[PDB]
Amino acid sequence: SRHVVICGWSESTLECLRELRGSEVFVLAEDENVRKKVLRSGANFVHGDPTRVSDLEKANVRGARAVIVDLESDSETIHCILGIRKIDESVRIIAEAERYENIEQLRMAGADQVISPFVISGRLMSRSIDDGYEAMFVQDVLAEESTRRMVEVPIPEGSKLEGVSVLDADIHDVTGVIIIGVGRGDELIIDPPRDYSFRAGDIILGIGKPEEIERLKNYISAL
Ligand SMILES: [Ba+2]
Ligand SMILES: [Ba+2]
Ligand SMILES: [Ba+2]
Ligand SMILES: [Ba+2]
Repeated sequence: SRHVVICGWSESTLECLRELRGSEVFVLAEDENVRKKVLRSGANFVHGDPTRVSDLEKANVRGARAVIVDLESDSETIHCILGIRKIDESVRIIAEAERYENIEQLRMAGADQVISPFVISGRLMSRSIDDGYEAMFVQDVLAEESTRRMVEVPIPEGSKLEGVSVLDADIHDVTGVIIIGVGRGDELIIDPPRDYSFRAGDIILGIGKPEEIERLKNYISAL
């Protein structure tokens, strides 16, 4: 119920374990060099072929909290996702796509969230030739968290901000957090209009220093 299955092993999935409890994580892989590394990392190892439905079942993908898929090829990545969806239609699947062409192929396979790090890396490479300021921000906010970080803060039922305009909310002046967007119902609205009214269940996506984030957390609370 709480457990997370990881199909494949890479520096990404390793970094994924940084923020996850390790005894809740089952890593599904065939290779024995991977087994040593998984155990060394304090996570659980399940021997099998992630492109095989039989082994996917054995990994208890059925009731999983989420399944993370990064395999050696976008081909294997796509086949693993297809196999999961034969087992559980509703299970949350997060997958890493290597080639841009295949991002949409991962979605049509049932990936709930796709991440394409080579596409991101490549853009930043070419764009950092003449001006490196976009890359500096990405490194600080999305990687190292030197100063600030992105944050998703949910809006509770008893929230003082319910129904309030984003202009009247003035989240930047109060909190200090730059508001990127607000999502709900698996739909992300970026840079909402001034007349936008907050609803409960809405999630606020923003960027800010640690203190600025606590103030945003504080600002959204019981009436
Ligand atoms: Ba890969
Ligand atoms: Ba091969
Ligand atoms: Ba320059
Ligand atoms: Ba850190």
